[PDB]
Amino acid sequence: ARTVKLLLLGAGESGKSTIVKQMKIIHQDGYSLEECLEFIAIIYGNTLQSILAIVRAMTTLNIQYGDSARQDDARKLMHMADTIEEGTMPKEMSDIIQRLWKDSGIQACFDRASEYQLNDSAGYYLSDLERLVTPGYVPTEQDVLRSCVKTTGIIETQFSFKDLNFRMFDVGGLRSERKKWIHCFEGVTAIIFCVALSDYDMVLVEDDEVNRMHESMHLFNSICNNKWFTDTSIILFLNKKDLFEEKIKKSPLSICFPDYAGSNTYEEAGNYIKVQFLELNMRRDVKEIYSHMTCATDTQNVKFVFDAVTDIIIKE
Amino acid sequence: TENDEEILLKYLNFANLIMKVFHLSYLHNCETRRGQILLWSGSKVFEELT
Amino acid sequence: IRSATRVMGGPVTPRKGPPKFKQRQTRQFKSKPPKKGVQGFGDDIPGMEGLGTDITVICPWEAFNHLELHE
Amino acid sequence: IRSATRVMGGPVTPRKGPPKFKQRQTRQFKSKPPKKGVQGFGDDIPGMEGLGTDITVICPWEAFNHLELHE
Amino acid sequence: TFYNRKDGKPFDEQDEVLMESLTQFLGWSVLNTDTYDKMNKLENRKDIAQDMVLYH
Amino acid sequence: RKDGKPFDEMDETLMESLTQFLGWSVLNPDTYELMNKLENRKDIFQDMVK
Ligand SMILES: Nc1nc2c(ncn2[C@@H]2O[C@H](COP(=O)(O)OP(=O)(O)OP(=O)(O)O)[C@@H](O)[C@H]2O)c(=O)[nH]1
Repeated sequence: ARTVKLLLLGAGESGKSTIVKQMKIIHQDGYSLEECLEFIAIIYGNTLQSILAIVRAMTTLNIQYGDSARQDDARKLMHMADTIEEGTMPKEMSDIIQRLWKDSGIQACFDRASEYQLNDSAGYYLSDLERLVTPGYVPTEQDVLRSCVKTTGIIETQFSFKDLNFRMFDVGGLRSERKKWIHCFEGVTAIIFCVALSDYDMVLVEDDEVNRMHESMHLFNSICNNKWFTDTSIILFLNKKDLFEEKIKKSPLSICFPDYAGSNTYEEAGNYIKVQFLELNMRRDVKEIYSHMTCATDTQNVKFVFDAVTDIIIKE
Repeated sequence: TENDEEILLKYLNFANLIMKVFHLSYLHNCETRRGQILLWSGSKVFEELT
Repeated sequence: IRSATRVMGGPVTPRKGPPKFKQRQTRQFKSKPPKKGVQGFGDDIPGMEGLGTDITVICPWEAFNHLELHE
Repeated sequence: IRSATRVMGGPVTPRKGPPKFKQRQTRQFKSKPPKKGVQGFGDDIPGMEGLGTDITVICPWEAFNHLELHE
Repeated sequence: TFYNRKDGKPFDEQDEVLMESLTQFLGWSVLNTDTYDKMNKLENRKDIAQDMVLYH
Repeated sequence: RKDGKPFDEMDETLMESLTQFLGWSVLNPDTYELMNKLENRKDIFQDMVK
C-alpha cells in the first residue's frame, strides 16, 4: 500500500526472469504484440547453439553417428555456421539441421544430457524448426515464454494487485554477479528465493566438479539464518517441475543424496527435498518459511499462487 | 616428598587417557588427506597425453 | 559348550529371499550437503566437508556481517 | 595483554645457531626389526610392522610348535 | 576375485573401499598399455618405409 | 599454513608424498615428444617413396 519492495534471487539458470516476464507481459502494461522483433533472433540463436553443442559433445562421448553419410553433414555445418549473420536461418541451415536430427545416433547423445551442458528448452524447439523457417511466422505465447537469455542487470518491475505499489528487483545468478546483491539488501520488506527441482545430477558452469543441489542448499542456508533479514520474511519457489516429473523416474536419488532409500515418485521425494531445504533454518518457531511448486511457462499456476502470496504478504 | 610422587602417579591415569585420544585423531586426520590427494591426482594424470 | 548361541555350523538368519548386489561407483563430486546438528570423532577434516571453497567467495556480503544495514 | 609468557611478536629460544636441513631418503627398505615395548594406540596394522610376508617361510620348522622333543 | 580373509570375519564396508580404489587405479592405468602398442606399430611402419626407400 | 602454527612431521610426509608422485609421473610427457617425432619421421619417409 505505502510501498512494497520485493527481491528475486536464487541459483543461476533457475527461471527467475521467466516469472518477471510471465507477470509483466501477461498482466500489467499489456503483452508485446510485435514479439518477433526480438524473439526471431533469440530463438534462432538458441536453436543453433543447441545443435552445435550436441555435435561438439558427440566426439567427446565417443558415440558414433547412425549412418556414414551423416559424418559429412556436420562438418559442413561447422564450417558454414561461422560466416553467417545473426537472426537468420537460411534453407541451407534448416535442411542440414533437420537431416542431422533425423538420425538414431544423435538420440544416443541426447538421452545422456547430464554430462555436458545444453539449454533445456531446446529439446522442445528444434523438433518444429520448419515452423520457424517458414516466412511470416509469429511465435505463440507458450513459445514466447520458453525463450532463454541471461538475466544480468538490475531491473525494476511494477506489479499491481490489492491496490498496492510494487517494486521488484532481480539480479544475475552467477558468482560474479553476486556482488551486486549488496546494494539492494538494505531496506526491504520481503525476499524471494528460487530453486530448480530438476538439477540433482548436473554441475556448475564455473566449476566442473560441484553439484547444483548442494550449491543451492549452501546458498540458502547463509541468508536464511542471517540477522540482516531477521525482520523480513522469505518466500521459496520451486521451478522446472515438468522436467522433474519426466526425469525423476529415469535416474535414482542416490547420486545426489547418498543415503536415500525407496522408490521415486513425483511426490515421494518432494517432501524429502523440501524438509531437507527447510531444516537449515535455525529459528524453528520464531520465523516461518513457505515454499510452493511452480511451472514458470504456464499461467494457471502463476495466477493460483501469486495472488495467495500477495495476500499472505498483506496479512502481516 | 615421596607421598606426592604417589599422588601424581595415581591421578595421572585420567590424563594419560585424555592426551592419547587427542593424538590418534591427528593421525587419522592426516592419513585421510594423504589417501585423497593421491586418488584425485591419479584421476587427472591419466586423462590425456600432453 | 555350544558357545551360548546353540549354533555350530555357520551363520544363521531369520529371513530368506533373492540376493541383491550393489551398483558400481560411476560419478564423483567434491561437494556434500551442509552439516547436521551433532558431531563426533573424526568429523573436522579439512577438504572433506563443504564445497571446497571458503564461504566468503560464494557469499561476499557475509564478509562484513558484523556491521548492520545502517551504513 | 599479559599473554602469560610476557612475549609477543614471535617465538623466542634459549640459544641460536646455524640452520640444519633434512636429507632425502632413497633406499626405502621394506622390512622392519622385531617389535619390543608396550603397544599403545595406533598399532597392529597388518601390512606394516612385519618382515616379508609370513612367519612360516622364515622358519619352516615353526609349524611343528605344539609337538614335543621325541616326535 | 578375493577368496578368504585371515582374521575369520566376513568382508564388510571398509574392505570394499580398500579393494575398490585399487581396481579403479589399475583400470585407469591402461592408457600406457595402449600407447605402447601404438608406438610399436609406428616403429615398424617407419622401418618398412625406410627399406622401400633404400631399394630405389 | 592456515592455522597459524608451523609445519611439522605430519605435514612434511604429506607434501613429500605429493612431490614423489609428481616426480614419478613425468614419464608421460616424454612419450608425447617421442610420438610427435616418430609420426613426422614416418611421414617424411613415406613421402620420399612417392
Ligand atoms: N521446461 C521448463 N523450463 C523452464 C521452466 N521454468 C523455467 N524454465 C527455463 O528457464 C529458462 C529461463 O531462465 P533464465 O532466463 O536463465 O532466468 P534466471 O532464472 O534468472 O537465470 P539467469 O537468466 O541466468 O539469471 C527458460 O529458457 C526455460 O527453459 C519450467 O517450468 N519448465
